[PDB]
Amino acid sequence: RKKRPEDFKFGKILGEGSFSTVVLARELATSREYAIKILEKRHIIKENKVPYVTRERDVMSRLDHPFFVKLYFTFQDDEKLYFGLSYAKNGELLKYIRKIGSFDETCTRFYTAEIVSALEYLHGKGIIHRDLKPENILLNEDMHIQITDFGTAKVLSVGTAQYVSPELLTEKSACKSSDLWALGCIIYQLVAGLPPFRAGNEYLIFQKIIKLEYDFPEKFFPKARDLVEKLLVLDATKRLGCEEMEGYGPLKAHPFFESVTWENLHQQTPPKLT
Ligand SMILES: COc1cc2ncc3c(N)nc(-c4cncc(OC[C@@H](N)Cc5ccccc5)c4)cc3c2cc1OC
Repeated sequence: RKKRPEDFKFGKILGEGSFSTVVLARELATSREYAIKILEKRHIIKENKVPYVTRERDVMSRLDHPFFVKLYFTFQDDEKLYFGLSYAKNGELLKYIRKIGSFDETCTRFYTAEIVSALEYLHGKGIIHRDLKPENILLNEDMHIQITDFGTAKVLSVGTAQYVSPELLTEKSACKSSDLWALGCIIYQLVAGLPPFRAGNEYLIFQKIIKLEYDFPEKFFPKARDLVEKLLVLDATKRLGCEEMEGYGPLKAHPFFESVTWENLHQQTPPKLT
């Protein structure tokens, strides 16, 4: 039952990283399209990434939720590892952010809610993403979210500069509140069109993060602003959603989510992005 590279018609490259390439592939026997993550074993071994790639596969195996990528199969030849993943026809969220400039209130609320429910599921399994951002949040043919990129994910017993939490720059310590921080950055970015902390280089961005140096544009939705101010908290113990703040209940009960039906989000028809 183990699939082979010969079982597929490989097509365009969807994405490229340091340790992997993601390529569109049509399975010949079924006509099914998969997004196959291809990883060179030699490069992984040379850079000591074996624990990372092992963990990534193990994390993805545990995922059984509509707002996350699914791992359908794995195989390998002499050179390469192949992970068969969900194909998300509409690509990254970042692409839509840049195309329409910024989301209105309805689209912000709906897509924020989908990320919240996804994180609720993820954190309830004791798994932490650690690199949450619009580039890693895909959209399927129905325009529902599909979170991907589990290469730096952590299972409990630095990600991208702009979405890095203060505690990560202090104690070098990562937990659930790091994801919730990144959530606050994403909400801001959906409403404003750009992430909250921006500077000339990485050092200057890190400076702004630890000082909490960011401004809301005047037109920012008041209830969205109020939510962002409760996620972008320097003390990781005081952020909405975290265990010390009594979890996801209070987060979901925030006035910004007033009209949200949380129980069936993935079967609701997504609002048009205009
Ligand atoms: C039509 O457009 C697209 C459709 C797609 N469908 C399914 C996907 C899937 N299951 N996983 C990934 C994915 C898997 N590992 C890591 C990832 O990191 C994204 C970035 N940090 C940079 C990057 C890319 C590739 C490898 C490593 C890092 C992404 C991407 C896609 C995907 C991407 C598409 O366009 C970009």
